[PDB]
Amino acid sequence: GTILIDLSPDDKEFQSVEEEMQSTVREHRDGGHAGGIFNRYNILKIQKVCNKKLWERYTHRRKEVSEENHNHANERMLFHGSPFVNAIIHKGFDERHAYIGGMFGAGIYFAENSSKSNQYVYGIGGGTGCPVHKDRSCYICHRQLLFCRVTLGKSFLQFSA
Amino acid sequence: MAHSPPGHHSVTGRPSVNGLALAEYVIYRGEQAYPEYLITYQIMRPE
Ligand SMILES: O=c1[nH]c(-c2ccc3n[nH]cc3c2)nc2ccccc12
Ligand SMILES: [Zn+2]
Repeated sequence: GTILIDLSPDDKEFQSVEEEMQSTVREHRDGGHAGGIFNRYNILKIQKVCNKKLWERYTHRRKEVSEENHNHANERMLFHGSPFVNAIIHKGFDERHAYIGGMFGAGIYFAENSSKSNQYVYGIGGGTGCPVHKDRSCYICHRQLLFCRVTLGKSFLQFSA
Repeated sequence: MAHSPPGHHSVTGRPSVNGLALAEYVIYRGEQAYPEYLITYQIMRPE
């Protein structure tokens, strides 16, 4: 059911998504070990992910959450990096996409910083880096991130390092 | 997957040491996210 629509770099939608990606790069405490050393990206393509069934699944749950939270979904746009981005775009998010060992328990993790999600593109801790060169700081190989619509509802605030 | 804390739909991990970090978030139901954009990119070597 999934189709991917290329956005033109001249489209305001491409531009606003690129700006979110670039502007939320930060330095990481690992000195770049997991995600590589960089201050910015070269954006090669942005595609809209269109799947009617997955969208209806999302909006159904959004309404449930909203009705439990004074008509407030608390919807955000957040990054997700994963080795399974191709499965996610076809089948949606589920338990197979959870970070079992994450700091806040076994769930599906999203970031405001695009560079945080970039650390997970090749697996936990960057895994072994890119398939071709085994380099977590590869400047050649093409990477993919998702920019996702996420319903937080009533969110439990955890202060942490 | 775990459950959310009772009475909550998600967890917000607020950064409390690194003053430059933004928040991270966890959901426990796959239906609470839709992957709207697929972005293909390279990281760029700093000059
Ligand atoms: O984008 C993220 N992906 C992941 C991620 C994605 C898929 C995984 N499979 N197994 C571990 C995973 C972690 N973790 C994060 C943690 C904090 C902030 C963002 C992310
Ligand atoms: Zn490579």
